[PDB]
Amino acid sequence: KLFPKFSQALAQDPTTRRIWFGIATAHDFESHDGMTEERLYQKIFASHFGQLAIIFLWTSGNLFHVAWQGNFEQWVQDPLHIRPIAHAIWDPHFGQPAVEAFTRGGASGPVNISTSGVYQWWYTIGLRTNQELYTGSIFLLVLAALFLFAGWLHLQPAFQPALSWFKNAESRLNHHLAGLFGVSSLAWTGHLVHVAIPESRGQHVGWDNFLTVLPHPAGLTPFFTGNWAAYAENPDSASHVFNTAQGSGTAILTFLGGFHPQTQSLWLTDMAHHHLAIAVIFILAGHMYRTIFGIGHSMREILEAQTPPSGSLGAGHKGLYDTVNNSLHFQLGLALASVGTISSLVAQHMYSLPPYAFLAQDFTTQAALYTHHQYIAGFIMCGAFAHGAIFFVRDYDPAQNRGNVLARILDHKEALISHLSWASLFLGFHTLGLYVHNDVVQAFGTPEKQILIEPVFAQWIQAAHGKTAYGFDFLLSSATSAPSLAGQALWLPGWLQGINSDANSLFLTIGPGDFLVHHAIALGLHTTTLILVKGALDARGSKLMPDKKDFGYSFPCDGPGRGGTCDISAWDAFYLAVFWMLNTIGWVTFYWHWKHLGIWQGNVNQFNESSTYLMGWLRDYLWLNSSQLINGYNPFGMNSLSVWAWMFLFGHLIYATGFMFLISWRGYWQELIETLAWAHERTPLANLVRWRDKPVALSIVQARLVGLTHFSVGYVLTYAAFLIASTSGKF
Amino acid sequence: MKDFTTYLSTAPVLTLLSVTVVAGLLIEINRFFPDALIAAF
Amino acid sequence: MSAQFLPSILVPLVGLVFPAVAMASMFLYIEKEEI
Amino acid sequence: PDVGPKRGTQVRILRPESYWFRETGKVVSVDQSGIRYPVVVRFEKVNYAGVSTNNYALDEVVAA
Amino acid sequence: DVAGLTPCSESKAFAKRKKNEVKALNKRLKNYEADSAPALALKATIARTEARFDKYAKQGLLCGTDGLPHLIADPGLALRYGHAGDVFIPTIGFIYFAGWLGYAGSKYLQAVAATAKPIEKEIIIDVPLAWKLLWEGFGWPLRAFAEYKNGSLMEDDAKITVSPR
Amino acid sequence: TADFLVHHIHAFTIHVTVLILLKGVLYARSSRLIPDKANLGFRFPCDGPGRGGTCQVSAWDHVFLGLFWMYNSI
Amino acid sequence: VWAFSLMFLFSGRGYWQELIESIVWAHNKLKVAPAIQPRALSITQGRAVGVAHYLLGGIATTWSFFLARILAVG
Amino acid sequence: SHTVKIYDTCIGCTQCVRACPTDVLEMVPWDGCKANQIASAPRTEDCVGCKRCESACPTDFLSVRVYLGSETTRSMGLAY
Amino acid sequence: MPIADYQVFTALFLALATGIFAVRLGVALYK
Amino acid sequence: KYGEESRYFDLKDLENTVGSWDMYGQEDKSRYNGLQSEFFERAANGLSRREYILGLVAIGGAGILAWGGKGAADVRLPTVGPQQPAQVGPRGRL
Ligand code: CLA
Ligand code: CLA
Ligand code: CLA
Ligand code: CLA
Ligand code: CLA
Ligand code: CLA
Ligand SMILES: CC1=C(/C=C/C(C)=C/C=CC(/C)=C/C=C/C=C(C)/C=C/C=C(C)/C=C/C2=C(C)CCCC2(C)C)C(C)(C)CCC1
Ligand code: SF4
Ligand code: SF4
Ligand code: SF4
Repeated sequence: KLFPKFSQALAQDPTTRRIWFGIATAHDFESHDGMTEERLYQKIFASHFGQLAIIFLWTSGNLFHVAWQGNFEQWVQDPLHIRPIAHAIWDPHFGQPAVEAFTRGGASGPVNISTSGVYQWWYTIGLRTNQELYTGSIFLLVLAALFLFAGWLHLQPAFQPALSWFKNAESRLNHHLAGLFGVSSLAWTGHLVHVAIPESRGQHVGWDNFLTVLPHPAGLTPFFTGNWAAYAENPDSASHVFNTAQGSGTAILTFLGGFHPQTQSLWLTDMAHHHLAIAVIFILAGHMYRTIFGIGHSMREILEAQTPPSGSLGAGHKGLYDTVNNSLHFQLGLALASVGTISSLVAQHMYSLPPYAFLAQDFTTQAALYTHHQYIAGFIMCGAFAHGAIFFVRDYDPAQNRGNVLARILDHKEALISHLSWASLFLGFHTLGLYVHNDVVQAFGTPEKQILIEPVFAQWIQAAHGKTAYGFDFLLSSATSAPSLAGQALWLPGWLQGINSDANSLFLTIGPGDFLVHHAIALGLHTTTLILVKGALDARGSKLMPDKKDFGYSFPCDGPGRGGTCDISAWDAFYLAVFWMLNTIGWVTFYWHWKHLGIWQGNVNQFNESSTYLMGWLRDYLWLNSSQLINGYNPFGMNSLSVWAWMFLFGHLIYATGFMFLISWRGYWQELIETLAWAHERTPLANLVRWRDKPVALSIVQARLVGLTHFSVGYVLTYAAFLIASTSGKF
Repeated sequence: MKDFTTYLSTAPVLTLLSVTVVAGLLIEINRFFPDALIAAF
Repeated sequence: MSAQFLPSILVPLVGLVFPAVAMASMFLYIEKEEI
Repeated sequence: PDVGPKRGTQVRILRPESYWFRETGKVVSVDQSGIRYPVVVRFEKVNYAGVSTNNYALDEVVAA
Repeated sequence: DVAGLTPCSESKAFAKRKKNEVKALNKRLKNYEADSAPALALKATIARTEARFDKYAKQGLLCGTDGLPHLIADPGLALRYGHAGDVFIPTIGFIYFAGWLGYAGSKYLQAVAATAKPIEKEIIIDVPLAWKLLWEGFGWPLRAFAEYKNGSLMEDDAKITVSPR
Repeated sequence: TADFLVHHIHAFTIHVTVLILLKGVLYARSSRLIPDKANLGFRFPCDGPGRGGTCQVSAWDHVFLGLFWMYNSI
Repeated sequence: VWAFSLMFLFSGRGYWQELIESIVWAHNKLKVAPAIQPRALSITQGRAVGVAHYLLGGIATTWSFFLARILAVG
Repeated sequence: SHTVKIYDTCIGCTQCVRACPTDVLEMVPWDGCKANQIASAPRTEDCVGCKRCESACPTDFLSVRVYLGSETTRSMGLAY
Repeated sequence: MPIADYQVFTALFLALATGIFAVRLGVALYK
Repeated sequence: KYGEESRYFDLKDLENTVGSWDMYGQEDKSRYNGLQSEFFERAANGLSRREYILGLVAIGGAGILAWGGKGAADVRLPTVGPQQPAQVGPRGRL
């Protein structure tokens, strides 16, 4: 009974809880016995190395499985008539019909059809054979081993970095902006110019011959002479065929804009040019902060100088540099917020602007990627706000931030929470009212009485980008406008050709249904933010619990006194916000999937007419697209969709199981377990066997965590199964 | 009589009577002026 | 796929041998009294 | 003579801990002994525990 | 035309929708007598449907590709193209009535707050006072603006209780 | 076979509902966790977060859970 | 309604009490705070509301489904 | 083993002592209140964490606070 | 040109070495 | 316990006041035949050590791998058997 090596108090627990809490608090290094700041930072650094090695191993495994049991080589020849293979299937429980049903893409046996889009990405970056994939997997394997050795090395006393080294924010930002971001982008540009671009033109360029192949006919001379325009002489023709030399070109840094007519994706030359410009800008930005060369900036002085007069912002940003550098939770919250927003941006840009060849034609992959990134973004956003609350309850110092932006924003937290609640109430009241009004008028057979508000603002913005479907004739919609003439011979031709076409997702047509669903999304975001912000601002204390900060970030409650204090900690606020985040992401993914489902089948009228009322959402989307999924296996037989049907029921079961931990609380189970213990201690033969840990019911916080985990797992599994089965059984 | 009028002035009685009056007024407005999608003045 | 026999050996090793060994070791370690 | 405000005088609470922080109450009585919180203040706003009276120090109340 | 929308008067889908609804009603009517109660009810429904469609087409509403009326929620855009009665005028009407009810409630609460027993006045409403305040709430815009410019419509932040941060 | 399966499902649900209601009735007065549960009354939220947690320990809470199980069974 | 019940079944009284505190501050800022101090529903009342809404929603859903199906094919 | 603390805001009403179900608090002489007595927690090892003492404290804020910490066989209320 | 059996064996051996490095890092982190 | 009357507590016999009874245990060394007992204790001679008994369990682990690489194919498991034709898919795919 001493497993929690990091917690002596937990080791003394004689119940099973000791094991439970021994695993849920293993990564909270700040709360471990005999923990200092230097050891904390060093442990985090080594953990980062381990995580990097894990990521490298995961990528290497994906590459190895695609090169060993996939059909990448066959898919290259026919990227539109062959389903990518993820990996093989070796399940002893499979029956003969199951083994025969899972054999698809010309495989020797049962396999899994890929849905992550790695085939399109690897095909777009220049990979063509299985040997290249195997080489990449081996290289990533060696890289992972190298990172593991680095993590072990930096844990030794001779290579242990000091705490001050971790606080050197200027040096770290300089190296990350100029090297981690700029140099990496420049190297990617080099790869695209040397491999991706030549490979897309039917010319193979590998390690064995990249030194004898010219990326451009006029090698390096125009670059050093300044005649950079010579690198965009003749781009790929509009009738170019990917992976071949018909209608090719010699340019390597173009800016046509739009999509490739055959692959329906962005031009490789455009992406190379983008990465080159990004690398230059990032390197320049990296040469900003002061290190040891007498030049640069001091973030502390910049923050102390950002104090507007008249005292509108109080002391301004005085002491913020130390508030961010000293607190790890503040940095983690900022990083999580930024990463989540970038994940959402990635999801929103990969479907409207496909970057990989033959990716827009893969309806299953596009939907899966969008949903995956949106769910990841939601979880990361919840984590960002949770860590912000942790910062307020564990690293915030009122004396060090007296009068700055933090103290002032905390001084009027009531106004913030009140306005968030008002916005949420308004959005909910009106969105639900309009939807119910439309449902009632639809039921009574009077669709003409529907309240269909035209999204004139979004349509106006779309017209500003070149869409002429709304008759606005604004900026890019007018050929004689200044912005239209400025880029007339640059990127506007392709951009307009792609935005005015209904065959792609570049700014889709919107109507009243989009208006209502967008307001529903605004509702979800506002309520989730309200819960998270209320929990972070009230983490230190409220009127019901003035000394909440003395009890930590997470605790069961404060007893039934003072009327009751159930779910009063900041952890509980994050817990309640996870449900809202799941609901918001569900609404977003439902909207995206239904709109694209109607677009792929050439029937936008279905969504344009059935999305204005909830019955259309439940009947024309959920019930209509669930026929093939629930038919994966039936008393007549089974097909390749049986795995998705089983996963569908599996998710439903996990979700319902979580409902138990969510509704039932600790009290009933404690008495039940006591009765069970009495039964075991009085049953003959079984008396010879004793328990090492006293069985007890799950903790209140532990129960909430288990219920939330079950709810989230069931939610994700159910939607993933439905999404893949619905978009895969049709296309 | 005073106690009866005081009981009629309680929150539940007044709430139900007010809701009934508002609902009746709205129902008659829709009965005499039906299908009012916009404010056509 | 090359070496078709490998999955038939690796799948039971990762799903039957490795989990049993890991669970036994973890159970023996979380109840050692003196680690 | 007597320390603190006289009985029946409106005072404002200065203790952020108190449920009636920044709120006014009536001084019921003031103890004339070396007591940490001798000012008894009654309120018309019951707290979460249903209490309407509390004890405060001489520096935790402001007249009017 | 505002955002590629066609007026319901010249919309073919709108006319087809009206024709289909009337056709369904007549099909249901064919299974009854000529002067029976169900026949009269169905005829009344048909008349109401025709009147509704005619009014929507005459009011100048905009119809989309689906043939259903669409509302323009944007000042200027709705004012210059004659669609102010879609959201603008209803917004003004709502704001007025909502402010009327809110101001009446605020005045009643502030008036009974000075009574020796306000909680009872809250559970047992004063009908005459509530009626007078409801009538006075019709001039809520003027009263609210006067109170705002007077400074009596707000409470000092130093007099409102707040959490211990 | 389907009738056999559904009948056993019915028996299982009825048994669980009976277990919840009977447990609440039998432990409404006292229990090993709370020896003076009768003093707290019949309808109380809990007995604080001590002893790991006493949430929904009263008889009223047992009825509250029995309602859900009865709904499932019916 | 059924889904609505979940709000009252997975939540606690402390969160709603603090949210009500902020809303009360907003009301006090405009001199429209009521004397009958708004308080969050008690733990027992929260459970009762959640169970009542859960059963009402589920039973009404089954009622509508059963009646529509039997009246359309019966 | 929870942490029970008593603050000088106590008025010596002895309600928390009477509400304790495991006899953890007691009244000792004091001179900071009119009652001339303060509450104390000499037997915190027997505290279960029911927080009944806090529900009985009439001072605002509470004069007696319980901070749940390491769980033991007694604090968990286990009879087996 | 599908990958041969020897390539799979070499990859598995390299993975074994990587796993050894990983377990060493884990042991160092435990300390 | 000295329960000669109504006293169920005794410090001098605290062992009996806590219910520490075997209830069903009975010591008896006359039962298993000597010839059969010797055979079994002889068969399980060195198998009484943790390392050695775990070795027997390790054999089961080898049998698991042996089944996958040989036993599964000998029982004609569907996963180790062959496959017949295939399908095209929803649209013009594979
Ligand atoms: C040029 C010098 C240099 C470089 C290259 C790095 C590089 C790195 N450092 Mg380091 N560091 C440096 C100098 C440098 N550092 C100095 C001087 C100091 C002392 C002041 C530090 C102190 C330091 C600390 C304390 C830590 C690091 C860490 C890291 C790693 C960051 C985590 C990661 O791998 O994500 C990779 C990040 C990127 C690739 C850039 C992100 C770009 C965006 C967000 C992604 C989107 C781009 C694109 C769209 C993706 C498409 C790809 C898709 C097709 C798959 C990373 C490899 C962390 C670590 O993990 O430890 C191992 C860490 O803890 N550094
Ligand atoms: C860079 C990302 C990152 C990092 C470094 C951290 C780091 C940390 N977090 Mg944090 N967090 C993050 C993101 C991150 N978080 C995100 C995205 C969320 C939103 C979900 C959260 C929400 C969160 C909360 C609420 C809390 C922390 C806490 C902590 C601290 C302790 C964590 C711990 O105890 O480990 C323990 C690790 C675990 C217990 C693993 C959890 C088990 C998972 C959830 C179950 C997964 C099951 C699996 C999916 C099932 C598969 C299905 C299949 C079987 C069918 C720690 C410093 C805690 C803290 O700060 O203490 C005060 C705390 O309470 N985090
Ligand atoms: C379908 C289920 C459901 C519904 C409808 C809601 C609704 C709401 N939640 Mg909630 N929530 C839910 C599930 C749900 N939640 C779940 C499962 C969880 C996890 C436990 C949460 C956790 C949660 C938190 C933590 C918070 C909310 C908040 C809110 C409110 C946000 C304000 C708003 O949107 O205005 C719109 C209002 C509505 C949509 C309610 C409908 C209005 C009704 C229908 C009108 C009444 C008409 C009629 C007279 C009905 C009476 C009939 C009767 C007399 C017989 C809102 C009332 C936040 C809040 O309180 O905001 C301030 C808040 O902080 N929720
Ligand atoms: C015709 C059907 C209809 C119905 C049934 C409702 C019903 C409702 N509306 Mg609504 N509304 C409608 C049409 C409708 N509205 C239209 C056509 C518009 C124009 C777009 C609005 C704009 C609107 C707004 C801006 C708000 C509502 C709000 C509300 C809710 C409370 C309203 C109220 O007066 O409470 C009782 C009254 C009070 C408690 C005090 C008075 C509060 C009012 C709203 C303030 C008016 C004066 C103020 C200075 C106006 C400035 C607002 C500012 C944002 C510019 C309620 C459920 C409110 C809400 O959503 O709650 C969060 C809200 O603020 N509605
Ligand atoms: C679908 C969700 C779900 C599930 C699966 C359960 C399951 C269970 N509940 Mg429960 N309950 C739920 C929802 C759920 N509940 C909700 C929402 C509430 C709130 C009202 C409650 C409230 C509640 C109460 C109050 C009680 C229960 C009780 C029980 C247990 C009864 C014993 C039994 O059924 O035997 C067997 C278990 C099952 C049939 C569950 C499925 C297990 C499968 C069939 C076995 C699979 C084996 C596994 C896959 C192999 C291992 C694989 C490896 C990877 C681990 C049982 C485990 C009662 C109890 O404690 O037991 C007496 C009890 O009193 N529940
Ligand atoms: C994280 C990446 C990853 C993942 C998720 C998988 C997943 C899978 N592999 Mg695979 N593998 C990987 C990497 C990965 N592999 C790498 C890099 C190699 C090159 C050596 C291989 C070589 C390989 C072979 C030869 C075979 C599989 C097979 C399989 C399947 C059955 C698992 C098994 O028993 O084989 C065992 C897997 C190994 C012996 C090597 C995997 C070692 C990885 C890198 C460990 C990663 C641990 C992770 C980072 C830490 C997470 C913590 C977790 C352990 C709790 C399964 C779907 C079998 C199959 O094809 O099924 C039909 C099969 O025979 N893999
Ligand atoms: C609580 C807390 C925390 C956390 C927080 C968070 C989580 C935040 C966030 C947030 C977010 C999540 C945000 C976002 C954002 C965004 C923005 C701010 C933007 C913008 C804009 C602009 C400026 C743009 C412009 C443009 C361009 C550029 C071009 C095109 C057009 C347009 C207009 C689009 C911390 C720790 C820190 C502190 C303490 C506590
Ligand atoms: S019901 Fe549970 S969470 Fe709520 S106050 Fe009681 S012990 Fe705490
Ligand atoms: S929490 Fe319970 S056991 Fe502990 S001191 Fe308070 S009343 Fe006594
Ligand atoms: S209940 Fe509070 S005031 Fe009364 S004796 Fe205990 S600590 Fe002091």
